[PDB]
Amino acid sequence: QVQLVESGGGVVQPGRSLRLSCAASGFAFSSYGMHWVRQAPGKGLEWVAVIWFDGTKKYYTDSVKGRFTISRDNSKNTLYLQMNTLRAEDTAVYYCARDRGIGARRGPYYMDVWGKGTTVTVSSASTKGPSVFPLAPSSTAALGCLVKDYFPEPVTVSWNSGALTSGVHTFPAVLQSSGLYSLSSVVTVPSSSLGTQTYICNVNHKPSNTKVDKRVEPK
Amino acid sequence: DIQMTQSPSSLSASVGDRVTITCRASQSISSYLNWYQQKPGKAPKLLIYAASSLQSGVPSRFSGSGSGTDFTLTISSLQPEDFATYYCQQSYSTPLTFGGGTKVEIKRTVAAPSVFIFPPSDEQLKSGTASVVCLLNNFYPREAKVQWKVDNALQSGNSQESVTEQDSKDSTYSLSSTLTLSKADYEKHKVYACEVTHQGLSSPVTKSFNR
Repeated sequence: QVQLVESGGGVVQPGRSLRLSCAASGFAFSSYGMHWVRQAPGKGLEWVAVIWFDGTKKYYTDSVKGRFTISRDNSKNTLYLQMNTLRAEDTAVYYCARDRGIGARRGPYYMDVWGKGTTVTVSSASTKGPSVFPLAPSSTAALGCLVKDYFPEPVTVSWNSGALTSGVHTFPAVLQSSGLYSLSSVVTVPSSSLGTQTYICNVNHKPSNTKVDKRVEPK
Repeated sequence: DIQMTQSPSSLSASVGDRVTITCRASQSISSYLNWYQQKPGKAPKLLIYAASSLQSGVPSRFSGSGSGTDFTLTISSLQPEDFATYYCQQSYSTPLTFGGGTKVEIKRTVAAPSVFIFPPSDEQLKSGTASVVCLLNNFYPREAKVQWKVDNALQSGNSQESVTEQDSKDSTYSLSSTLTLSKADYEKHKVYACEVTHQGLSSPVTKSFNR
């Protein structure tokens, strides 16, 4: 069974360093070229670097030259990416992938096996739990919760301890100019229901050990 | 560097439809082009290599053609598991470059958005910031325009929005737009309006409140 197991991602400040690992099993690792490919949030795929099967020839995208170093330990069947002098734009999910290559020179051919990715977040913000504000319904009615100013991702939002699921929309997080994230979760309910029915959004931000149950009422 | 231009960036289709995706290279790359499929939260999956060679195990409804600068990915009859994003990649010379991606989405009938506006809570106002939220709910197609007006001044640069993926049961979208103001600026004004443009609406729908 062919495997590429990744690790080493995390949340760091600009200028700091990270080292990613990609441990291979189930094939002749030392006979494959290996790539690093990254995907910033909501963006496309960007090639990062490649290393030849024997570790001699290496190539990099321009934006990581002199900062990132691709390497491999064939005795451990592991590929590495040393990421130094990190920038906010380096924030992405980082994938490793094997490439059998083509030709006597063994240039890249295609990437048929991929790791599942490891997440790198570069930010000068520090860990912070969110504030949960109500999105109160007024005069089929909509209500919700505004989960504002937290870092890092992720937060989880359920409604009424998981008992209320239909009509619920939990939006993707946005990154504010402050460096803190914010997201909203809304649910639609019949207008008649509001007078008696209770509504609580259950917010959990594990990186800060913040757990907030916020009840949303008409004002 | 070899730029790969992918078109269209997005498309809506139904099960059984034929789908054609185009990737254009800035210079000739011979047959060194690959196609990948990617679904949310998942690693890319190789579909076709060397322009026309099917990766082992990929269903035969996927096919690829072209050489030089023009390349095509074809799904002969779309299946439910084929709604995803597709990427092309030149493997001719470093730096290796991908296309911008093509998102294949589900086709459905037009549905106008139900629009709601939410004033900031008193709780948040004690913090010194005011967030105003406009909710556009369960609409199709995805393209919608949101305009914030405070005392009829168009707000620009102080709002952010995010959109859900298509709902599993009705294939609709939902959009939220958050207008962020300081408490002082929020207290200085009265009329807060969110105006929505959508093809399901014969004219823009405005939801508003007075502070």
